[PDB]
Amino acid sequence: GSVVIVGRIILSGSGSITAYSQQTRGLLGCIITSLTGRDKNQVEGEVQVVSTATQSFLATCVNGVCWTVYHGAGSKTLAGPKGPITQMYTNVDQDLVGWQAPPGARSLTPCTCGSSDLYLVTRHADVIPVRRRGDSRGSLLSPRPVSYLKGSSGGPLLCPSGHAVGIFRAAVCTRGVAKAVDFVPVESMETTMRSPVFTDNSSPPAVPQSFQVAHLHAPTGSGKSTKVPAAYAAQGYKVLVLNPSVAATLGFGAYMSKAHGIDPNIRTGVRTITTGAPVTYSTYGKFLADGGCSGGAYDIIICDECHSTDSTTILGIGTVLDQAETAGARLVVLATATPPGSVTVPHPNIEEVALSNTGEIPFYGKAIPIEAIRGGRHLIFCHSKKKCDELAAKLSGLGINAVAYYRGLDVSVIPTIGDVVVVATDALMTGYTGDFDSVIDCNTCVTQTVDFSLDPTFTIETTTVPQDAVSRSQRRGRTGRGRRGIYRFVTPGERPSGMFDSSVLCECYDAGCAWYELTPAETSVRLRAYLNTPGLPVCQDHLEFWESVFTGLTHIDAHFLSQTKQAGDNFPYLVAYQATVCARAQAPPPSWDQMWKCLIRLKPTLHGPTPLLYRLGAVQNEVTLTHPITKYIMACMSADLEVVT
Amino acid sequence: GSVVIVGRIILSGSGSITAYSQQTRGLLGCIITSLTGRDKNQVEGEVQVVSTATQSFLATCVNGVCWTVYHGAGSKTLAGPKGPITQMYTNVDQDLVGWQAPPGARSLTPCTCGSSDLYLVTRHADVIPVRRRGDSRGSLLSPRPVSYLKGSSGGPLLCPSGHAVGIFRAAVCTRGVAKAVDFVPVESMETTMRSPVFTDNSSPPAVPQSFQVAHLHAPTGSGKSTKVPAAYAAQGYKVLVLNPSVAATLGFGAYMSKAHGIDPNIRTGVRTITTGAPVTYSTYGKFLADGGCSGGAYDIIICDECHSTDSTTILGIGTVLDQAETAGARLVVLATATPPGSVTVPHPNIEEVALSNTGEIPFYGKAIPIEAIRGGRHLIFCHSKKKCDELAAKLSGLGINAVAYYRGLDVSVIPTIGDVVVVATDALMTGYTGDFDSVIDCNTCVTQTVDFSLDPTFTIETTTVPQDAVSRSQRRGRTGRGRRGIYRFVTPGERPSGMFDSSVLCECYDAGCAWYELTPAETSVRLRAYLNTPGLPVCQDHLEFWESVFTGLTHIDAHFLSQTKQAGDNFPYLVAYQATVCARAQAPPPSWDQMWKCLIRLKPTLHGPTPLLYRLGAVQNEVTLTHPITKYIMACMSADLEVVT
RNA sequence: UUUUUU
Ligand SMILES: [Zn+2]
Ligand SMILES: [Zn+2]
Repeated sequence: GSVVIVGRIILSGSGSITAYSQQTRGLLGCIITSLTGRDKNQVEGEVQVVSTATQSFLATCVNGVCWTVYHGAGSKTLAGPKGPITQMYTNVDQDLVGWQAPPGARSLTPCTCGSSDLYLVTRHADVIPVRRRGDSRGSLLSPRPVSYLKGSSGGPLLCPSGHAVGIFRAAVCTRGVAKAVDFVPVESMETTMRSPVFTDNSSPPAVPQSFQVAHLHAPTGSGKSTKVPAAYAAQGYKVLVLNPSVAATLGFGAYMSKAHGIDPNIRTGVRTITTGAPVTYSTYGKFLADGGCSGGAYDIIICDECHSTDSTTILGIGTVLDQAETAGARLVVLATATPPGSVTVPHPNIEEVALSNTGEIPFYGKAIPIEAIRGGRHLIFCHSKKKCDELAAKLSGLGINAVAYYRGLDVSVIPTIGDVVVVATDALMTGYTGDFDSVIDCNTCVTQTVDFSLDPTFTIETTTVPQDAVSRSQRRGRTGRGRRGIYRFVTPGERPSGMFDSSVLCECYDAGCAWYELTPAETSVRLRAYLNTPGLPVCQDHLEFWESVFTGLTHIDAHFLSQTKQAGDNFPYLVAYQATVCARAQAPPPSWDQMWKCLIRLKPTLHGPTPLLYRLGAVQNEVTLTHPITKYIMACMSADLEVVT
Repeated sequence: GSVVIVGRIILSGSGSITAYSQQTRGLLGCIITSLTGRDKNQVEGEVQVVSTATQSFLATCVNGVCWTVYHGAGSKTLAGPKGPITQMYTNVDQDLVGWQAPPGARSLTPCTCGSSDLYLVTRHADVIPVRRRGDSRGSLLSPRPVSYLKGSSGGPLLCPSGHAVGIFRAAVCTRGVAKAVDFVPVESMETTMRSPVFTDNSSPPAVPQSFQVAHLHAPTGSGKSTKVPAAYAAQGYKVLVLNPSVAATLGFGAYMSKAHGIDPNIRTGVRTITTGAPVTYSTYGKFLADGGCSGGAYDIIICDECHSTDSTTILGIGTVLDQAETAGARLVVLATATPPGSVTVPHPNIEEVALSNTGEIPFYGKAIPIEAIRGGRHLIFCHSKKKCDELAAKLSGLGINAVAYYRGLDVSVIPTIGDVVVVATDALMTGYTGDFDSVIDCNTCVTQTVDFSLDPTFTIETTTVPQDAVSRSQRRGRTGRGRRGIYRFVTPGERPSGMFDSSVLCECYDAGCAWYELTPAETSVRLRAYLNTPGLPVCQDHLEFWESVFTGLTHIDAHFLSQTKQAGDNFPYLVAYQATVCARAQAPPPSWDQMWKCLIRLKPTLHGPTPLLYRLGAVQNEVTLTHPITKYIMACMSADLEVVT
């Protein structure tokens, strides 16, 4: 749908800055106008109240452009007098997007006075005194609970003359109290306007004289991971190709031999092949296990699927960006078909068809007609292992050759020949190469998020959410490959691509400690390189916070760590560390859930309240907050934590 | 707006109990159908997924009636094939409402097998094993986070035979983990159906042979507080009339003396008069300070404005209910114009006009046309004092005779004749008597709620919310009294009447300890009598929990308590108690907000982190959780806390 | 925001 203007904040003419708001659209009008992208309302003022399906925030007009945050608006069109207006500017790096200001909209003029006395206008038309501190930061004269600032992103910071200094994007909090604000300065809007809206990164970058990082944006099947490195190799270059998937990485061996007559080296956890060829395929995980960049080994490093936001890819790419030049490379290529900000466009091979309530097989509130999947080879994406098992058991009950696939299972359970309805989670994508006659997509994803809940410390929460544009493109892309495909779906939308949660940063530190023998300080250097690099997925900068937390987690019980590592579940280090503190305190775990199985051996001996460090799931036992590590982590919580409102 | 069926949960018809969801309507259709109240979709199944504008939950058909929870549906109609269906049963006491089941709806059969193995069907078609343990309680075999049961209000609990045992209304939580569930049993549906559909409480109750608690539901202006007690008195009875407000109580006295020829006793903080007459007027607050019911003094006690959910009224009515019979009363009358479940209905003398965006005067997102208040006498309700000052300031500066009124101010500032526009908070309700040509209503108000946030204990927060039906009808009733009147409004709905927050219970214990020398045990007795009485406002039963908290708050500093009581702000006991702990620790208060003003003179001596007991506002200072009282309150948080989901 | 008891 489109972003919709549903009100405005009117600013005063002069003398003491004041504001009041007007609501011009209800809920029904917002939903309708969002669906059609056609809004015939007349626009007034320089600050608009805008809304999506589920969220409401602000947009500020400067220099004929209506500006807001990428994290709120994504890549969405704005509903306009003659239909949806396509974004004219999209700067994920700066968390900034802009549409051509509709007629009737007035702009603020960029500030030039250099005043540091600023005034933030909130979505409730409050005018809040702010003292400028940096190019992008200002302190609140009166700290306020972060909830006071909710929905105010996109709102203007004004100088005393009423000129635009920037737009609000996030609150800097101390234990949930906003003491400062982070904003996108006007200078950043200027820079965005005068960058060329069309940068072509569709051709393989040329190897430069001195080190550069370049982007390669090319459609799936265009040969980013095969044709491109083989071309480079032909020119005499040594090339390393990094990819998140073991199945994909192995697959490159055979394909390169027959397609380009190169027998590349192959590096994965499960299998290493050294031929001495000038092209090497590695997973990010194996690259990290190997210690990163070996000096002099490569001229070119291609980070394939560089849009991926799993911790391994992020930490691996950060390692490349920090180490490549010193290891002698001249070119780092960040390769993807779907860079941040990208949206899913129609595909000629793929017919897209909404599911209805007609059909014999219930599926996420809708239904799948049996004739749609009886005969042929089909893939159905579910959000969870349980739903896969269920659906597969049911389809099997109707004599449908159905198999469930997900993490844990071996790919051999999928027959590479003959009819079959595969019911899988996203684990399919990294574990199995191959396409289908149709894809049916629940359009949701299970994701992890951090909450700085202070009860006592933080919580890592798992929730089911609407899929983003990368998820949609990749699930859909399992059909229509050199064949006419069909894509069936529950919902038509897609969340904005190219952002990830702070919890993923937590995962990186965890992996560094657990698998890769990285001190938290070293993990930070790598993640800092990632964060400093334009054109990649973006995340709140909580590096100093997470580093501080892991830095305090000393003398882990090597035995428990071995067990969580082997067991293969999330946060092996944090889980092993809580188990360690428990055992040394001679106390029980937060629960006897499976997450804590490494403790069973001690079950009869462990008693009293849990010295809880943080929340990684439900806590059923009683809790004590007396442990020194709990107190240390609680102390870490007082750090500036920038969060979106 | 109506409740709208937006999907269904289809139950297995044989063998093991299973379920799946069918979604029949999107957000758009929902909003449209809610507004029109007409829904032509065929209805199928026994379990419906239902939504309003803000929330979604379940409804279950039993015995030809579609049942759900009052806390979800309020008194709302259901969208039906020929228009809105009004509720056939509205039982606020049991949190149960029912519509006559539409055509196509099947009904679950009542369970009469006594099976203790139950299955709860969730809004997501999950089937959850539950062990029955009481008439209305069941334990989860696998405790889950409360979030999991979100939106399952109204879902069925089934026995192994697929019969209906009851409907889910709330979770019983241990530190946020649902360990058991509260449900409305089918027996309550049975008793509901077997009591009359209509009842009349419009006439003053006859004095019964033996002690009875009775209800008087009669419109404002009908003489509930004057004509009624006069008539009782004329029959030879001694009457005590209790009312929340001093102004009201003094007003009735003066009136009764001239228009009903008797000089009533009067008991208020500011004015107490003993005339020896048979009728006495008192505030609930003075009645409490008097120690409650005095033996033999009254035949009849009229608890006027018994819908009121302020702590003084609730504790005062609970005291009447615990004490009256033993004190020799013959009759308690619970009198109100707006009992729980009531709604604001169209009023002949009142034309109701929605504000639009056309007007010179900005008002809560809309505007007031200057020609609607330029000549005459009008009343404007704002949610805060600030707004009242600011709107008065603007209006006067536009040539309109505008006056601001709210708590603290002299009532006389209101011209009793001649063109005026009064901008007021709800203080006008008790504080000033008299009509206006029209009322303009912001439709919101300020309320407090508790969050069991465990960070470390609980939080009381103040928020601005949409008004309820009591609020709407009361504000609207200030015009159209005998004459023609106009009611103008920002928004058209109203939240259900007759419910209050657990934070009010907290305030009752606070006032018990601060003002009335009640031990928490004694307060629990009076509150329990209130909660056990049918037909009064309802609240979650957290008496044991709150009693336990206050029981641990011993040896308060009398000086701090004297100051917080005198300053008139909420929770004087909790505030003075946190101050006591800080002062004795030489530690600062949570912040230097005015809430903590009693510590201002000690400021130079206070250092280090606040030993935080609970959160009553923003906490700016660092905190420690080591204090014994903090630890005691943290332990209180382990009690069963029943909460809606 | 209302309301009360000192
Ligand atoms: Zn300026
Ligand atoms: Zn039964």
